[PDB]
Amino acid sequence: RDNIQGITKPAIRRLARRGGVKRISGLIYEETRGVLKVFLENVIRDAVTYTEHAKRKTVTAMDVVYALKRQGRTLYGFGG
Amino acid sequence: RDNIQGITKPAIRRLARRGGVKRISGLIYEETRGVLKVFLENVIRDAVTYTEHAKRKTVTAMDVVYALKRQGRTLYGFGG
Amino acid sequence: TDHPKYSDMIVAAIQAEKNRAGSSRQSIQKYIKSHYKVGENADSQIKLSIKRLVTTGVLKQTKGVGASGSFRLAK
Amino acid sequence: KPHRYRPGTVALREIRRYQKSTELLIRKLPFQRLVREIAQDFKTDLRFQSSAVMALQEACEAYLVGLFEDTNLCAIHAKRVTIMPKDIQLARRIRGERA
Amino acid sequence: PHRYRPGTVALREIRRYQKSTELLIRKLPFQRLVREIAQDFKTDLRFQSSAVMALQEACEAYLVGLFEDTNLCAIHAKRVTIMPKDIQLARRIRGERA
DNA sequence: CGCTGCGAAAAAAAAAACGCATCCCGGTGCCGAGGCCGCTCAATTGGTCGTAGACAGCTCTAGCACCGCTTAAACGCACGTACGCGCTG
DNA sequence: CGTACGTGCGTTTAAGCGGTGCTAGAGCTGTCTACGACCAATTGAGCGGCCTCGGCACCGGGATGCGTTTTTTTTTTCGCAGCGGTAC
Ligand SMILES: [K+]
Ligand SMILES: [K+]
Repeated sequence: RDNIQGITKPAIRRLARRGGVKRISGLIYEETRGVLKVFLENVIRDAVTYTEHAKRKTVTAMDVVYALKRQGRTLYGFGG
Repeated sequence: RDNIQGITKPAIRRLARRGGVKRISGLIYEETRGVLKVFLENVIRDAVTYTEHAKRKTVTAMDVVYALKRQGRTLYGFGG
Repeated sequence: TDHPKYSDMIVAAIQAEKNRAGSSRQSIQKYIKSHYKVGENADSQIKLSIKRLVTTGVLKQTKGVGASGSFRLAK
Repeated sequence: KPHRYRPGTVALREIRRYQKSTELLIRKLPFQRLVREIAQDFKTDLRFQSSAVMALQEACEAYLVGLFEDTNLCAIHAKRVTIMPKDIQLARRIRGERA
Repeated sequence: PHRYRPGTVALREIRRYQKSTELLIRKLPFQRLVREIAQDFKTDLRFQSSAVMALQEACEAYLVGLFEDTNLCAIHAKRVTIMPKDIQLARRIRGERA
């Protein structure tokens, strides 16, 4: 469907909050959904390449880790 | 024991000019010299370390390169 | 140490500053404290006192709205 | 009158709340549905280790939050308190994420 | 008595230097500064002429790029002059300080 | 009359009352840490081989001083204008 | 509205240049040593099952402090009528 809109206005708020933002423009929610999209896009691609090269049909925690590490964005706690 | 001050107001201006800056606070030149210091310091540290590990009393262009690369500040045309 | 009415407080600063745009709210604020006496609210009382001149027609308003913009004398 | 807090007070309580906690701030399923969507653009009928979805949610939120942080500083830099697209935009331009 | 208004020679100097590629720092001052800074880390060190210039390239590149990032931070705050606080913002966002 | 005193009157400001959210107390109850059981495969031993790297020097580069001529920058100061900065509505 | 840059013309400097002279130090060659790869065999360190019990999240029930309003007061700050002393 169109699941990007499942990233609720309240959700993006909660995230701005943990980031230490007091006040939020209306325009932000769609810019945010905007950027999140490009993040998950660039990351999932490189993940699935790692899935594909491994000749699997199931994306493993490592695929995403290998991906995040690649993209500049290393993650601790899912292995590797 | 203060060559930093050799990096002349009119020179820092020439760099800012190529960088598309039109107007320059006085408080700037020092802050600049400041940043340059950290940047040179940072790189040469890692440079000389390359020099020391190769038991040489001469720092080589490649030392400077392996360093710039380490710092993610990768440089072309000196033996990359 | 006398701080008169807002219908005759710092008329001397306004009239002792002949301008074509007239006097502003800053320039006038910078005179009450340079010769006369005043409190801390002073400025917020000057404003309510240039607003009672703006609506009635005691002191004219060159440009701007409310306190904002220059305000000259009756004539 | 019925009791009421003043614009920006609840926000600040909400900052303290969410900077104290670690729990993920996006709803699990909606995010999952988003992931599997953006996966269909690269291969169909894929599957995902439960753990691979979370590793992304932790990767996404962590990311956004740090952007908001760099954003909120570009708002404050323009004598504001309100984050606006042009603030994010400046972050990403300087971060070197866009041109 | 030909004089131009604060910012018109700037706009020219920008166009002159954006077009060329020569190094803008005088080279000796620069060379010395390096050795000054090398002392800190080891005494009686010698430098390949090319190693120096490699550092001058990197540095002049670094700064010019900062200035492009600085300059936007400035404009972001509805200004046209760059001020320490502009740089400070840039580097903080770039990830050069906390 | 002026002075003054008071009596507001005006904010200040305080205080205090209200009510709301954040903490903490102490007994549930649940699940995952933490600790045993065997057991299996990766580390150790010891010992053979052969070559990477330590050294002892041999070369000739290239990097560090010195040195005035020739400029193009730097320094610098003065004047003035455009910009940054702050207040209000 | 205030002021701190920008331009530009005038002094101060020292970078740049081209060439010369001395020498560390780069970087290679050959020799030979010590160190590490390879193999085999022998082990116990370290891993995947089990089985608790206790540290942790939770929950409801007061208790402390924190923000809101709004009530009472303190302090300041004009303005109107009601004084006590001048003046005559
Ligand atoms: K050499
Ligand atoms: K050896």
